[PDB]
Amino acid sequence: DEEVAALVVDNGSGMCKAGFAGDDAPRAVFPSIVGRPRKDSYVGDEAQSKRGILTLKYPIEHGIVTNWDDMEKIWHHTFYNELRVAPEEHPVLLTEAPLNPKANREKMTQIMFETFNTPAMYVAIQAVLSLYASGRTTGIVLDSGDGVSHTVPIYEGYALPHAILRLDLAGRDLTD
Amino acid sequence: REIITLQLGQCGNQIGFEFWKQLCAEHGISPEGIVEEFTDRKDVFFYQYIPRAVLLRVIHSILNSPYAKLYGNNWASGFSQGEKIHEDIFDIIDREADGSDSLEGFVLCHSIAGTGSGLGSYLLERLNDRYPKKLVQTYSVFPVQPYNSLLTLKRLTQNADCLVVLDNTALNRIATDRLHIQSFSQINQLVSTIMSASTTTLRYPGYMNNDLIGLIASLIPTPRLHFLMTGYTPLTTVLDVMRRLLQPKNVMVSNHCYIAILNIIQGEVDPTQVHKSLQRIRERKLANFIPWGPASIQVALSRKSPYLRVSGLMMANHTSISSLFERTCRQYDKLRKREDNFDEMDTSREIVQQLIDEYHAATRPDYIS
Ligand SMILES: Nc1nc2c(ncn2[C@@H]2O[C@H](COP(=O)(O)OP(=O)(O)O)[C@@H](O)[C@H]2O)c(=O)[nH]1
Ligand SMILES: Nc1ncnc2c1ncn2[C@@H]1O[C@H](COP(=O)(O)OP(=O)(O)O)[C@@H](O)[C@H]1O
Repeated sequence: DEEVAALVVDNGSGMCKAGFAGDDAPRAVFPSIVGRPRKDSYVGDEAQSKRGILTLKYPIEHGIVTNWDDMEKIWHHTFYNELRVAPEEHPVLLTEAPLNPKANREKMTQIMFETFNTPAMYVAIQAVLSLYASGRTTGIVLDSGDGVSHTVPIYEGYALPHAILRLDLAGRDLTD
Repeated sequence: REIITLQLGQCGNQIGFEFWKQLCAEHGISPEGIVEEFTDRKDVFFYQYIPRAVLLRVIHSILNSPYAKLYGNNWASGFSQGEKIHEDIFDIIDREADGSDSLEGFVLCHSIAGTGSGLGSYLLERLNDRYPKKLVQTYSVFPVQPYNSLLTLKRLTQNADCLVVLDNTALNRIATDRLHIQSFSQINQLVSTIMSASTTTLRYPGYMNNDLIGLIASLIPTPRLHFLMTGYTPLTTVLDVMRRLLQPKNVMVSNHCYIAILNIIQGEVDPTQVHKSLQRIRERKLANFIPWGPASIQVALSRKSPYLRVSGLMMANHTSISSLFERTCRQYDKLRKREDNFDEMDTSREIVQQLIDEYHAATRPDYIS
C-alpha cells in the first residue's frame, strides 16, 4: 500500500471513539474529559480515575465544542496517547454534531492543519455516517448519545438542516 | 494517637467553633460532617466524621448554625458549680477516652478573664487525679479581672503540661493597625489561623513531628518554664519569612533572651534553600540566646490545604513573658489594700512569685542550681 492509514475520530459528548479507517471497530474509546489539579493535564480514563484530585471539564458536553483549548488537548491525547501516531503523518476524518455552527467547522479545520499539521482532513456529520454504515444514503436517523439526541432526516447523503431536531435528553439524564 | 479538645466559657466555644470551621474547610468535610469527593491524616482530630469536642446560650446559636450536624462572674462560683456536676461531665470524657484508640492529650481553649475560667481551674486539677500520663495543653487567652486571672495562673503553672498565651491587647491592636475594624467575631479570625497552624505538622505527616510531644519536647526545657508565645507574619523566599517573624511588630505579646524557637513554614517553598537560610540568620545574630545551656532555632515545613502562597508561624519561649504576670501581680496588690479564710489567694500569689523568680534567674550564666 502506498497510502498511510487514515484516522477516524468520532467526537462524542461523553465518549470519543478513535481508530484507523478500514478497521471494523474503533481502536480506542475514552471519556471526553480533561482535568487539572484542584503531569499538568489529565485526559480520558485517567482524568476520570483521578477525578478526586482534579477539577473536570467537559469541552463537548452537548455535542458542540465549547472550549477549544481543552478540545485541542483531547485531540492531542487521541493521537499521541490512544492511537500512538503522529497526526502530521496521517489524514484525519473527524465527526461533528448535526447543526454544528459554521464557525466551529472552520475552527476544527484550522486546528488540524495549523496545530497538528495534518496532511489531509475532512469532517462529516455523525448521523450521516451512521446512515452510511447501514448501507443507505436516504433515511432519518435518531441519534441518542450521552449528552444530546437528534433526529436527522437525510436525503441522498445530505442532511436536511431545516428538518433536524435537537432533544436535550439523552443517556446522562436517564442515568440520573 | 488522638487528641480530645475541650471548650469552656464564651471564648472557648467561639474560638473552638471557629477552629473547627477552619479545620473542616481545610479538609474535605462538608458542613453536614460528610466527606465530599473533590493524603491528609485526619484521624487525630476527627472520629469515624465526628469531631472529638466536649462543649461546655452560646450552644444554641451554634446549634442554629449550618454546622449543627457536627456534634455569674467569680472564680469561686465557677469552681463550686463544677464540683456539683463533677460526675456528670466526666462520663462524656470517660466514654470518649475509652472509645478512643490511644489517647495522647487534652487541648483546652478558654479565657482566663468568669464561670468558664473557674470551671477550667477545677477540671485541670481533676485530670491530674484520674489520668497521670496524658498531656494537657491549654490555648489560654488573657484579657475583679485581676483576681480571677491570677487564681487560674496558680493552676496553670503546676497542672497544665504546656501553655500558649494569646492576649487580647496584642490582637486588638493588630485589628486596628492592619485590619482597621474601627469585633469579637473579627479578631477570632486571627486566633483561628494561629490555632489551625499550630497543629499543622500533626495532620500532614512528615519525616518528623508526628506527635504532640514532638513539638513540645524541644521548646520547654524544664517543667516550670512551660509558657509560649506566637508569631504570624503574612497579614517569597524562606529567608524573608524568618526575618519578618523575629521583628517585634508581629509577636502577639504586649535583660531577656530566647530559650528555643520553632518555625512553621506552610508554603510551597523550595525545601533545598531552607538549610541555607539557617546558616545566614545565625551570622547576623538577630536573636540572643541563653548562656547556660545550648539552644537553637527550628524550622519545619508542611503543605497548605489544596482545597482552599507562603505563610509562617513562630512558637518561641521568651523570658520577656514574665512581664505579663507582673502586670497581673501588681494589679492584684493594689486591690488587696483597697477591698472564709482568703488563704487560697495567698498561696496563688506566692507560687506565681516563684515562677517569675525562675524567669529572671533563667537569664543568668548560673541558672544551674
Ligand atoms: N480572645 C478572645 N477573648 C474573648 C472572646 N470572647 C470573650 N472573650 C473573653 O472572655 C471574657 C468574658 O468572659 P464571659 O464570657 O463573660 O464569661 P462567662 O460569662 O462565665 O462565660 C472577656 O474578658 C474576654 O476577654 C473572643 O472571641 N476572643
Ligand atoms: N446497552 C446500553 N443500554 C443503554 N444505554 C447505554 C448502553 N450502552 C451505552 N449506553 C449509554 O449510551 C451513552 C453513550 O452513548 P454514545 O452514543 O457513545 O454517546 P456520545 O457520542 O454522546 O458520547 C451513555 O449515556 C451510556 O450510558
